[PDB]
Amino acid sequence: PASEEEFQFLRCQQCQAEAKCPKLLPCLHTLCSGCLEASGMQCPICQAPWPLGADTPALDNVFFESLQRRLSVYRQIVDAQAVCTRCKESADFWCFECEQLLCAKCFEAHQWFLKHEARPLAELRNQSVREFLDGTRKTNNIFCSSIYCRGCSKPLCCSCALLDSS
Amino acid sequence: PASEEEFQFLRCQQCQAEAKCPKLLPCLHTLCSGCLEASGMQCPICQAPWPLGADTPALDNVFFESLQRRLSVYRQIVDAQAVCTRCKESADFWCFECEQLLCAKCFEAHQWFLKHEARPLAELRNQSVREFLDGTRKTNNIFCSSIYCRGCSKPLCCSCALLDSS
Repeated sequence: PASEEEFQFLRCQQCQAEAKCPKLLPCLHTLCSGCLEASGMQCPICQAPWPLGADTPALDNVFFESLQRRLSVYRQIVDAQAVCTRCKESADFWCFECEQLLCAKCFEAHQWFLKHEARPLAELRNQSVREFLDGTRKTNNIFCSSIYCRGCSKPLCCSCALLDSS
Repeated sequence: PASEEEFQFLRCQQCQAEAKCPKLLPCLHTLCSGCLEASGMQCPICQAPWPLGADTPALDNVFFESLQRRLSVYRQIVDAQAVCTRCKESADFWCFECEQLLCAKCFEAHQWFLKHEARPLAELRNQSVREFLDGTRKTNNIFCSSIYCRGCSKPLCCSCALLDSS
């Protein structure tokens, strides 16, 4: 399994992320990428350590999709698509062209902001970089209501400067 | 000519750059990308408006290769390779794997800093994004003596914060 090694690089749990440690975050402190996953980013409930189940490997909660959006921010600035890593990731059935979201409402929000960051099927198959460059230059949009952040719920080029910690 | 349109996007003159205007620069003010090309970035000589010839379309001067390095910074953070745009760009004969430099000494410097940002032939042919992601995560190096800047002549993740204007 060639592309299977892409996540074995970190033994990721049904997710994909190239950076083992973000140099900055909207949360309190920079730590191992799994630290904010081991315990919810902003969830004060006893479910924050996901004793009942984690959302990123399988949809569990809307607030725990904050982790999904956190990973999706990095995948938006530069996309380490899990589909190329794992074409079986299409089991979600690809409701929309943007990755690292679920329940169709984060997708609908990316649409509301006309800020899809769509990874087309041609991009999912990893055969081109022209569309990648297009999406990259589009990372800085000129419309609103640059890339989404749930805390403020608005496009922000890098909410790391905000330190939202919603 | 499919890939020929990539530079016709801006009618570029024997060069490649996706951003028609950098949102920030090490120079004085943000302007059209051609403004700093019409007149040298830091050259006070009467040759700054390249009446004798421009360096970016064809090697003319070492100080005018500051433009080459400026474009190469953007192409390093995200690479709009002219080779995919124009496979004839290999006429340089590909002395080394990094693009947007000449005279082999900027290349030797990228090597000195163990900071090649090499675009392998597999990447030149535009068939993969895994090596791109590798080089991207390597954009932030852990060695020195992150990406080169001639003014200080040292790796800088974004010399825009420095406003070098050497």
